Amino acid sequence: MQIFVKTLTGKTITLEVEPSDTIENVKAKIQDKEGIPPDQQRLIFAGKQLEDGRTLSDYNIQKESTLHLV
Ligand SMILES: [Zn+2]
Ligand SMILES: [Zn+2]
Repeated sequence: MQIFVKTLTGKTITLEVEPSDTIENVKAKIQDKEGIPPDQQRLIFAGKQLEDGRTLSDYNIQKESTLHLV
C-alpha cells in the first residue's frame, strides 16, 4: 500500500508499506527520507494517536491514506 506522510511543514513523503508494518517501521522509513529521528516523531491518522508497536491495518490505514507528523 502507498501512504502519504505530511511533515510539520506540510511536505509530502510517499511511502511504500504493507498492511502489517508497525508504526515503528514507518517511523524508520520517515527517518531515512527526511532525517527526523524516530523519538522525534509523533504520528496521527484520522485524529488517532498512533502507537509504535501497532500496525497500519490495526488503525484501518489504507491505500492512499494520509498520516500527519504532529
Ligand atoms: Zn503497495
Ligand atoms: Zn515493511
